[PDB]
Amino acid sequence: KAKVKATLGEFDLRDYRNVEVLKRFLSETGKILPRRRTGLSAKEQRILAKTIKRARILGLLPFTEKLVRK
Amino acid sequence: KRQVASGRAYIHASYNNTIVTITDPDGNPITWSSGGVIGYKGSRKGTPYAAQLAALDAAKKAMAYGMQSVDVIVRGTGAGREQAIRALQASGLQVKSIVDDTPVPHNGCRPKKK
Amino acid sequence: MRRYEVNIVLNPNLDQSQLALEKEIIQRALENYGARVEKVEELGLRRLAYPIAKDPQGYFLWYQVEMPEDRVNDLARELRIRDNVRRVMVVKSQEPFLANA
Amino acid sequence: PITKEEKQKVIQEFARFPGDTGSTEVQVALLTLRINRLSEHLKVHKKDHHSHRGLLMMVGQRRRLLRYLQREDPERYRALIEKLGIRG
Amino acid sequence: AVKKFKPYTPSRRFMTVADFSEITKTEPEKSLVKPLKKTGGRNNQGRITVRFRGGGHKRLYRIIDFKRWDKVGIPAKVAAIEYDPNRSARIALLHYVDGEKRYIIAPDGLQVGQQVVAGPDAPIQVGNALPLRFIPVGTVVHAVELEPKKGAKLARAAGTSAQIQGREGDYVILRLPSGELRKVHGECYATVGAVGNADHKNIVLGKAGRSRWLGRRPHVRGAAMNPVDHPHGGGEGRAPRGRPPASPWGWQTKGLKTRKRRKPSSRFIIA
RNA sequence: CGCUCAAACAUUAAGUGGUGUUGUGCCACUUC
RNA sequence: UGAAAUGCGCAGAUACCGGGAGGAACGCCGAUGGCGAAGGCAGCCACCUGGUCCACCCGUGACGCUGAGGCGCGAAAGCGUGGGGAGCAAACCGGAUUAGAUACCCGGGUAGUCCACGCCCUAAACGAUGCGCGCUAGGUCUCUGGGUCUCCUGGGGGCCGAAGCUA
Repeated sequence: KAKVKATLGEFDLRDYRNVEVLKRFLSETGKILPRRRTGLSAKEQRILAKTIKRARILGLLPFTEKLVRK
Repeated sequence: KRQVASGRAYIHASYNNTIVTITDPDGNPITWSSGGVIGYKGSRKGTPYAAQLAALDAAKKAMAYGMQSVDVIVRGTGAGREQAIRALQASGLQVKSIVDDTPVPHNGCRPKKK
Repeated sequence: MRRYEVNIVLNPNLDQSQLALEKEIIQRALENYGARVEKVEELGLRRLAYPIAKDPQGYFLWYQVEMPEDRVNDLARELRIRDNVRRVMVVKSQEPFLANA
Repeated sequence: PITKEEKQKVIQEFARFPGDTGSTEVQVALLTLRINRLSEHLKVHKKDHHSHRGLLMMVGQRRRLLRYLQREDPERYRALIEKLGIRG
Repeated sequence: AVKKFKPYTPSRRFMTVADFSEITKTEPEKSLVKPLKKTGGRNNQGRITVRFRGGGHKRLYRIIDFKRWDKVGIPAKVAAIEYDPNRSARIALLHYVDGEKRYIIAPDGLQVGQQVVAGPDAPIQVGNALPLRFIPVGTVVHAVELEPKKGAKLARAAGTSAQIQGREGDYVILRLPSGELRKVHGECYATVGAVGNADHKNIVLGKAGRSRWLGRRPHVRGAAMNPVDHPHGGGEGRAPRGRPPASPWGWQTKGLKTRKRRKPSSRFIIA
């Protein structure tokens, strides 16, 4: 389909406060998108996950959303 | 309990039965059906046709309660899964919106010997 | 002496007399264990992502200080006691790692 | 950890000539700080066996360097062993 | 933890005694308003209401500030972790800058020289005493009141404590040194932290004597006696219980509940 | 019709047991 | 559950909403991946800490390698003392199966699994490959560090194969 990273701008992937930004890797499922959807790299991928959970404890990034229509 | 408009049906699909419940927009069971509210016993209850009959039964009694518009939230993985919803189409009850909220742990309690 | 990004959340369902009575206890608290307040932001109430304490709102604070590390724990410890202080997360501050530079 | 500036304090008091950061002196003295630094840690961190591995390794290396520094020039060794209060 | 012994003698290849490394090099109890005479091997009529007592060691009671509210917000620098021969725990002779000196059960985590104090404005900090309303949920806490202005009397044994489960109404829920989830009025005082000498349970008396020094007399078994004395009276060979195991007064002895049905305190306890 | 038994018989290459079914009183394991 | 039965349920169960207690374990990331001497190691936060890698060619100046004995670490089960106990669970009882079923399958179930402290010191403790160093074509995938970089240069994990080795 498309690359998430290739829809945004220049963003520090360590500010666990920019929800709008981070949330875009969260999936309409609440699951930390796999590598082959976000289009990240090794290094990058892990610290992204870092500041993810870091912000999930701040009620900022949803843990899980029951799937929509089915 | 009272005759109301909106609502919400709950598909609990096991593997040796499947159950559901009509419940007011608050979350409290108005009516409910299963594989045994169908008569079929044992394994029969793991059946889609049993599920059709379940949903039909469930929703059926809702329409006797003035029920019309109902949301949907299902859990499990029973052979009557989708079927418990597709019966809820030819039910006359507006499937206002269907949703899946099957329980799934971040992995914690160690599982039975299977 | 090290750089940290202390985080906090507040009970959203309260005024500004008790709220400006609350922030002062984090102040008094910090200065107790030598915390040197730097660039402090405040994003107040916030439509939370999952219900905490049954209220989907939480008044966010955010600090960033230089302080003695061997007491960085006992700073956080202190912070949580207030029953109106819901969330507290101390972390060590770090450089902007770039993404899509 | 060990402050880089209180680390230079070490080389300074052990450098057998400015511009020196390799003399077995500076090396022994070094490991010692790391040793005792690590010794103390494990004192109240007894469970940390992992870390004890190192405590042996840093010691071996120090005991080795001390072998040579004694085997080559004895007089200098005597002065060191005392400054560091070792060999007990 | 505890001092063992080489077996230079039987009843001494098991018997251990606590390492009083916690005691603040102190023997003389504060002769001050602290130690007063103590006695009584049996009840007021010259009778016996508790088999097997006496033979003590001649003891002085140590007055203990349990209420601790008559001195709110008056800081008292700790002075002494003392031995007290009337509890599972040590005592802590504290001194207030008010001059006057008192005594408090020695909690776990008590060094000598803490700025401990009573009252609610006091920091929820080990050794500090305050009403539960101010102590957050989960906080461990000893020497607990039961009804306001009445005094502590819960969790006062070595290493015993109560945890706070939550608030409900004007009461707070405690999981007692037993797991009894009971409500207790908020305005009741406590003492943040658990109790000291927790390491005491692991003692082993060792010999008869040690028992006696305590005052516990030799307790003679039921079936050792005669049909005249005790229900188990058969004594006809090491012979079994007639059934069902029972007290020297007849009441069954295993699993017979005895708390009175309708003590008005039931409505204040769960499980 | 259901229930217990000692045989004739049937299932297997064979054995064993089981069982099937009549008669009677009321697929498993093994082949030196 | 292959079908059931024991089991549980008009004591109002199953399913559902809300509140609380409790324990253990960390979904997605997450992997052909990382680290560790080995055993082994996954929420996150902090502190304490070992090892390790690259660049600079600055420092000492053969101070190295191995290593009987000794010393320490050492999955799991197990053992002592105390705490803890939701889930799982030998043993244990029950249902079925079976000629029999101490088993497979199912319902229930205790020690244990978890914590501290101590002991235990075993193993398909497996790469079934002791360690250190020099030498002998390359291709490709990945992890990681440096370098103006469709490329070289170190380190680590795989596959394929020069030479050679091999029963």
